[PDB]
Amino acid sequence: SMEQVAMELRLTELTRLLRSVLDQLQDKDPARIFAQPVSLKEVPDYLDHIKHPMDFATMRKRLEAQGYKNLHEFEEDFDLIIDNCMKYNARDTVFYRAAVRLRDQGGVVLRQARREVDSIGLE
Ligand SMILES: CNc1cc2c(cc1[N+](=O)[O-])n(C)c(=O)n2C
Repeated sequence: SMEQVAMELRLTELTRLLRSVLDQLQDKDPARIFAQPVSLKEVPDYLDHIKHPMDFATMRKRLEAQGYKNLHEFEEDFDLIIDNCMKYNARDTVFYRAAVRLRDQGGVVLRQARREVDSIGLE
């Protein structure tokens, strides 16, 4: 149906916007601390602590499968990256502090993204 095609176009447009957002967020992580899943070789007990691991590569895979239906779902995964890190690592660590900085700098990007999704009507 034409309605189905229209819905699919909207999702493709949302995916394009979220791709730009993801690239911008990842730019705020120049150390690439959040680029890949936390290694279970370097951190053997990680899954005893963190029940829902997340990272930018995993988000990008979901993104390109058009697996984010709205901005909220995308933000939930971004928040997991940050929140997991601030639980596993102590305040004095380079890991915790990277998550704080990514959260702060990312908030700016996500604030305008919400405005764009609403205004253009992508969900
Ligand atoms: C980039 N590498 C990395 C990233 C981590 C991490 C451990 C490593 N590691 O290599 O051992 N932990 C515990 C963590 O929370 N993050 C975000």
